[PDB]
Amino acid sequence: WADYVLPLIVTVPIVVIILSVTLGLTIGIPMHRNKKALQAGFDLSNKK
Amino acid sequence: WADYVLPLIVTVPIVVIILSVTLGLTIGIPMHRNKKALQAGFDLSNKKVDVLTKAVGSVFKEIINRTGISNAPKKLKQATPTKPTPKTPPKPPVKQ
Amino acid sequence: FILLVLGLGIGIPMYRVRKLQDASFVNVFKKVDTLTTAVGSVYKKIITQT
Amino acid sequence: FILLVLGLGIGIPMYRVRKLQDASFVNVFKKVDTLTTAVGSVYKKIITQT
Repeated sequence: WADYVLPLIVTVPIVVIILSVTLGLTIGIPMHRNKKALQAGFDLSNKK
Repeated sequence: WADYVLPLIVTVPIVVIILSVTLGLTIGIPMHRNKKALQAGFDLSNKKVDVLTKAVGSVFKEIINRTGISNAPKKLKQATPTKPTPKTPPKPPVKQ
Repeated sequence: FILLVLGLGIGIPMYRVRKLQDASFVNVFKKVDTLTTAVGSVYKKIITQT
Repeated sequence: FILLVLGLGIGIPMYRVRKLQDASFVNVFKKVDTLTTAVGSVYKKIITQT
């Protein structure tokens, strides 16, 4: 081993950011779809 | 400044952990409650429809009985989802 | 900042979904209840008139 | 690990809620549709017999 702590301070936050953004998108995208499905379902219930 | 690099390596991950756990709990706790509310709401919808089906069935039965139309439609019985709300089997009491 | 945005980004819609769901169920229930009552009223009338 | 657990911890129930919601709506719709059809059948019978 060598000076590998110096890029670790660059790399760790970047991975966390990427993983956080992905987690956000993976949760965020379906949550919007669920909302729409729920609304549509209720709308349809009301129509029926 | 500049003495703080070694504690920054300790402190940053700890804050991230705390913030992540809090975020998890803040999102996680209501998601469980939403699920339960949704289920309850659907369960109640199903029950109400069932009550409606029984009411409509009763009125038809009486109309048929009074008009001599001796053939109540077999389909009103079928609308009553006799499906037993799957009783989520009560989580076995974790005997601590 | 990213964790804060993610928290607000998931937190805000989750609350909206709960409110929509609750409101929507109440509306369906009210309609079904009104219909049930109406059907009951017709029954009563049919029995009383026949 | 914490981010992974958080992802699974939110991700897994969100999927279950969607499936429950979809299934529940389908069930209510089917019941209402069956009731509507039944009510239509009685109408037809009343018109045909009277």
